[PDB]
Amino acid sequence: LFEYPESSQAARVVAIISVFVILLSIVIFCLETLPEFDPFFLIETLCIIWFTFELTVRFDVMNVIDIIAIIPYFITLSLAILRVIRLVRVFRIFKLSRHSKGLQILGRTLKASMRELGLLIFFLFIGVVLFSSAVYFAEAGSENSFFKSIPDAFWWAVVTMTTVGYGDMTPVGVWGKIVGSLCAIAGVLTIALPVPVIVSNFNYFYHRET
Amino acid sequence: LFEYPESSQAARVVAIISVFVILLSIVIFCLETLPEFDPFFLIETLCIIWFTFELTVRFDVMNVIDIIAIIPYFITLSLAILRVIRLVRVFRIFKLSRHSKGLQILGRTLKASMRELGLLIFFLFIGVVLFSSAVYFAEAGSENSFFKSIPDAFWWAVVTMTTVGYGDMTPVGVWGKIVGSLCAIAGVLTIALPVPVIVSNFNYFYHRET
Amino acid sequence: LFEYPESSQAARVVAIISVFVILLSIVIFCLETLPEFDPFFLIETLCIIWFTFELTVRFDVMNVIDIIAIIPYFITLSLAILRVIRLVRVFRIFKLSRHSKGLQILGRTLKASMRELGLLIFFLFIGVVLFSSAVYFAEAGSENSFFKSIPDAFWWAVVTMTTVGYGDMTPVGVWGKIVGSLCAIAGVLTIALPVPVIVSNFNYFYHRET
Amino acid sequence: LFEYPESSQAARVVAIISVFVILLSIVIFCLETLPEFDPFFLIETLCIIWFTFELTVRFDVMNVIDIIAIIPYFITLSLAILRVIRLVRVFRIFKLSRHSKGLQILGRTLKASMRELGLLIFFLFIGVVLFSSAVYFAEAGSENSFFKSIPDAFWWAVVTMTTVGYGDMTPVGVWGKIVGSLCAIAGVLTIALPVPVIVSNFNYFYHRET
Amino acid sequence: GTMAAVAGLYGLGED
Ligand SMILES: [K+]
Ligand SMILES: [K+]
Repeated sequence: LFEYPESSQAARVVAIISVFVILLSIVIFCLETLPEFDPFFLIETLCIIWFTFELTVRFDVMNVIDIIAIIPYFITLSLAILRVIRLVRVFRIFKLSRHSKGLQILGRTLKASMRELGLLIFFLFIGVVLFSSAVYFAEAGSENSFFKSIPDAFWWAVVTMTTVGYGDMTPVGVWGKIVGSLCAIAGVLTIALPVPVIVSNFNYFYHRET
Repeated sequence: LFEYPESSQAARVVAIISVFVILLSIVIFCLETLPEFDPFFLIETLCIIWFTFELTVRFDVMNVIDIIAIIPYFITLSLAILRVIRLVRVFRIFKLSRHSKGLQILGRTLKASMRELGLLIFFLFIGVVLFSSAVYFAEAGSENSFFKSIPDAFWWAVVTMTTVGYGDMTPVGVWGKIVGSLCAIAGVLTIALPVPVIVSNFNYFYHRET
Repeated sequence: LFEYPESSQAARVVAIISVFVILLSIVIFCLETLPEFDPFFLIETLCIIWFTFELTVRFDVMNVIDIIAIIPYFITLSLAILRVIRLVRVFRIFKLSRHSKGLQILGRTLKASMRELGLLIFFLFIGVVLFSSAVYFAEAGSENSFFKSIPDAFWWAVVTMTTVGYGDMTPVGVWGKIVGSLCAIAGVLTIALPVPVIVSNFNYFYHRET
Repeated sequence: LFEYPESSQAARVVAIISVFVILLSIVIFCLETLPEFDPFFLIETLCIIWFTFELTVRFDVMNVIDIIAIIPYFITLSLAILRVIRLVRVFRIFKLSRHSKGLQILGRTLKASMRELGLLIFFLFIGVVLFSSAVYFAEAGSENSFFKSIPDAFWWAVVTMTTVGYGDMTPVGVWGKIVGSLCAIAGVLTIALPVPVIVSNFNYFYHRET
Repeated sequence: GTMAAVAGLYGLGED
């Protein structure tokens, strides 16, 4: 048989069934985590049974995603590894890439621009270390310093360079505010540079799709 | 008559009267909601009379907006349905599109790139689910965890992915701050990719307008 | 005379003196507002004498700025009009445009793209009114509603559309957070449309001057 | 010798050793600042011995960075100068530029675009002064003013112009919120204007290096 | 983006 990869009149209903099952599994995940809540386990078992059935029908990276989606359930049959498997259960969301034409374009854009992504993470790491050390040593003299240590300032440097915002910020001297202004400017610039190459690769793969 | 569709032969008086009545209705809406406050109903009835007269003399999406602008006033003549009709009264603001040549360019841009908006909402959905699950499972081990559940973290993931800012963020461990840094960078990238196609569509329609 | 426009050698030192006097007047302004504080008035009178001497040597918008720079000092020789004149004293900072070759490029960019700036302010007004009405009617049913009225929500809609961040946001229901996410994404899309035309013309003017 | 500046099979060993030593020095910095903490001084002495050996073997700007990386260690062998030297110790992070081909592209982009960087800092200074004085005089009439002085408003104007977010903003009147909305719009426009030439210079150097 | 700040590079929009 092996009609699944092709999209025929009898196959498109199978694709709709797979997309609905994936969305139902994601919903069961986000709902079973809720404080108000066995009945979820039955739906999760049905979803994993459909997943294993599709994988056996197909038995690249999408196959690795199909395997990773099923692995955590079979593992369940210190505490940190249990929380890690409960977290890696989320990877079921990536099976939408099998059906989504646009998500594959994003994956090809990421594979085609790993160097720019590494350059972006490098610039963020350099700016974070620099502005964290600067704001900490600016605050070192004041009594009851806002930043206990340079690593403590990493979160403030990250939220400032990305223009997310640290929220409350008042208990800070003039030098810390000057370093924060420079941090915001430099973070806007460093975020602004690698991005256009990635946007160009995405637009290229997208228009190649059409 | 049929003077309304063309703004010519001294029909500009009718167009300025329509724009003034629309702005007056919007102001009456925003002031009627004020805590300090019958006379507002009189001005609202006058604006509705002008709207229904313009529509009945005029007799596409613009006619649908002209109908929706006047339906809620007549519907008034579960409390949630009352709140919904009071909210849908706002749609009078879209009557300006008939007079604003630039707003129609925005409507043509939104129509030409519906796939772009869908891809953008899809990327935000995937990123919100992923980073919410990550930050929640990172916070699960702490006492008095800041995030009661994955759905509870959806708002934090949205405000971080868009670089709006969650505000206060202290009661969070190192792993949550790491996930938040990754969330800010990934939101930067995910909102940086579909948008330029929409900008190109808007720039093309704007140059076509002149 | 008339060496001021055509800078040469002796006319160059006059330009550096004018720039120093302008910066000194701005510093005297920002220091005169300080809580810790006659001596400031003497430096202000000296800067006003230099400004009036340059203006009388001069005898377009540049002369208008030169007039506005000295008007408040001579007006001083309800309380709200006094606060307004103390505010309009700040316009001395625009005297730098005569010496800053880049600031004139910014002024030509603003004059050459007024239609785009107005279209941007229009889109912001539309989005602010719409999302403010939405978030208010979403919060109306909750006890101790966060938003007393739609106008009260205008500041939240403005900081969300521009992604500045409202700060603490917890006392809000699910519908208000949904409207806030939609407001954030729509704010990305609105501001990011008009802007490229203002860049294109700014870049044109800049490189033409180059 | 001069074995360092080639790509010989022995040379990659020395390159990876220098990169690991630079990263270990940055780590020793960031952990020696920690509240929980001689053993760090031994690793610092080893990193400085390696840096001085690399410098004495090597013997522009790169040599100046290599000098600055080792100067603070030998300086130790008012308190404010001690804080300044402890801060300038961070410059070891810039030794990575010798190995990172992308960091040199960033340095060439900065050297080649000093003029627009100065224009951007100029626009930020102008907008900060203007909006700070505006929000201060708008808030001057309220009892218990949120802004004690125009300089006190500089941090708010900076975080708003860059859309980082001041945090809580409620104790402010209508006029201050209006000035804040204008500040957010103008800051987005003034930040966006000079970036694109910097991005174009960066992509030019990145493709010339390709 | 918001402050992702795309620098265009879509052929300047071809206009
Ligand atoms: K932002
Ligand atoms: K923000």
